[PDB]
Amino acid sequence: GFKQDIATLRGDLRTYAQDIFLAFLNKYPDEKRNFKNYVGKSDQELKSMAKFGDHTEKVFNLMMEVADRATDCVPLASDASTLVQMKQHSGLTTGNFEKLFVALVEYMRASGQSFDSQSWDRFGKNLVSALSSAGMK
Ligand code: FDE
Ligand SMILES: Oc1ccc(Br)cc1
Repeated sequence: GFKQDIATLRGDLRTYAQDIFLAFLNKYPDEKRNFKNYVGKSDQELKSMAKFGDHTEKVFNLMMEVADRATDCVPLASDASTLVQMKQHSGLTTGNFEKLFVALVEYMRASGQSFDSQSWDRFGKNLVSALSSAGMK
């Protein structure tokens, strides 16, 4: 289930991070506006960009840590607040997290693997709720 999915994703975190994040940017093209120099790039051009690989892996590592400290797909309120208060990232919004998790769930459902896609959908809605409660716009 969910805990095993954290283990699967981490075992190839760079590749899963990139492919899920590309699914997200392709499903919601306006999301590239928030990232310097992503606009007008193909998937392969983005993969060439040092900060794309580095930043996307750091996004997914943080989401795997929050996921790992969650109970029944409910993250720690204290993790939501540390996220809202992260240096730089003042412009983060819950809607863009709504969309990242929609993309993640559709990726898992299309995978040939026994990901607990319903648990990640729950976790997404619970992280969004928690970020909102913690004062994210
Ligand atoms: C969702 C999310 C999550 C996250 C996470 C993270 C971690 C763990 C870490 C990090 C980092 C970072 N960011 Fe991060 N993140 C995000 C997002 C983001 C955005 C939108 C931005 C902006 C970009 C530009 O264009 O500027 C960022 C941003 C960012 C930054 C800036 C600078 C560079 O390098 O490029 C940094 C450093 N981020 N990060
Ligand atoms: O505002 C946001 C932009 C990108 C992500 Br991923 C999450 C929030």
